[PDB]
Amino acid sequence: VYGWSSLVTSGVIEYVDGEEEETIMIAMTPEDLQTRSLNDTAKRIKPEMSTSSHHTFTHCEIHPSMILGVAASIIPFPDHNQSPRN
Amino acid sequence: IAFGFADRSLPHFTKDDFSPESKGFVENSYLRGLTPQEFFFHAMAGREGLIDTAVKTAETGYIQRRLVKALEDIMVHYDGTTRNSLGDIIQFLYGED
Amino acid sequence: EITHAISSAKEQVQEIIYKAQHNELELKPGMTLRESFEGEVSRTLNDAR
Amino acid sequence: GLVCPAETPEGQACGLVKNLSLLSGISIGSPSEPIINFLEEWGMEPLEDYD
Amino acid sequence: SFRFCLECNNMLYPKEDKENQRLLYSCRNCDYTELAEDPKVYRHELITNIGETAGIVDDIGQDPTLPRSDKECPECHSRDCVFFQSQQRRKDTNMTLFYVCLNCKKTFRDE
Ligand SMILES: [Zn+2]
Ligand SMILES: [Zn+2]
Repeated sequence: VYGWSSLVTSGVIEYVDGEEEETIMIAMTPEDLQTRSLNDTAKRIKPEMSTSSHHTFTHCEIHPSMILGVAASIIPFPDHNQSPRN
Repeated sequence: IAFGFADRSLPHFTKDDFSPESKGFVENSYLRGLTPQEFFFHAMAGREGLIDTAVKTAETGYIQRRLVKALEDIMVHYDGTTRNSLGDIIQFLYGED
Repeated sequence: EITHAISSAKEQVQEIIYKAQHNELELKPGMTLRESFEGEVSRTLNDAR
Repeated sequence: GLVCPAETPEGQACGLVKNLSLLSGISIGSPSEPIINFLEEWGMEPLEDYD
Repeated sequence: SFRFCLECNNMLYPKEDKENQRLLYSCRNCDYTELAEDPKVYRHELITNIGETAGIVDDIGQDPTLPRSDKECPECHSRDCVFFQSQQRRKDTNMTLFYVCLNCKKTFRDE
């Protein structure tokens, strides 16, 4: 059976703890891996990412929404609220 | 936002990044929605505010209780003076008027 | 207009960073360079908001 | 990514009781002997001959 | 700085011989004494700056967390280098940066 352990042992997904995170570079989304060359007021503003001419990413987040817990995963659109309300 | 990691607020930023987005500036509004870094920074600020309120209310309650215990037995008499339970005069006239 | 104001503020913050990184930032009396830079950046961001 | 930032109990338990993030895990524990053998195989030098 | 005993492997301290009017270094874990060639005994300066680059390593190039700049290297004329502020954490440490080139493996300032 090809499952999560198969993904881990194939060298495409790896576990990192809090102390290892000190020494890695992480991208929020796969779209951040490739630098683009728009002008829509409806969407949010992504970080400029202009401190370095080029970025050498070592890992990419599976999905940012996974940083929440079980209780917070029930809130619809938690990014549109004040944190004390959450 | 302090550098919780090694010279960076989050692992997604390079070392020594003093740009506004790197240290906790939320360009987007609540209507637009917050990026994950902005969401985390907002959560940090909210938690700090909750802790500060929770300690401030207790400190104020203790101060108020002590103040009430201090001035419990002060009463204005019929001659206009303000005396304690022992009869000692605190003010010769309440509020000087 | 809001986007233009925010972009101008970010450019001003970048200019402040460049001035600080070359020892070309004026030092407020009785307080060090790093906290002066942080105070200037915070004032700029608050004015932008 | 390890604990939930949004949630915390209200009151004196705030900041002391946490819930793990939705993908977090706890290490079980592994013997260190294979690690030592792998290190020694790859040119590691002990402290005895360390100047 | 200071010297060690030649056979005691112990700590040497300055002292005077008045039969010769001279300064020597002696060990009371032993009886050996040697000629001190410097009348200097102690240094203390209140203004200190050393500790700017600190522990730079030849392996700093493969660090992925460091930002990479496009500054032209002085002698090898490369257009690829990393930069970082001073490693000293003193309260009045300057924010001037050090640039390490990934080609010639050396550091340079922004002057
Ligand atoms: Zn000796
Ligand atoms: Zn070079």
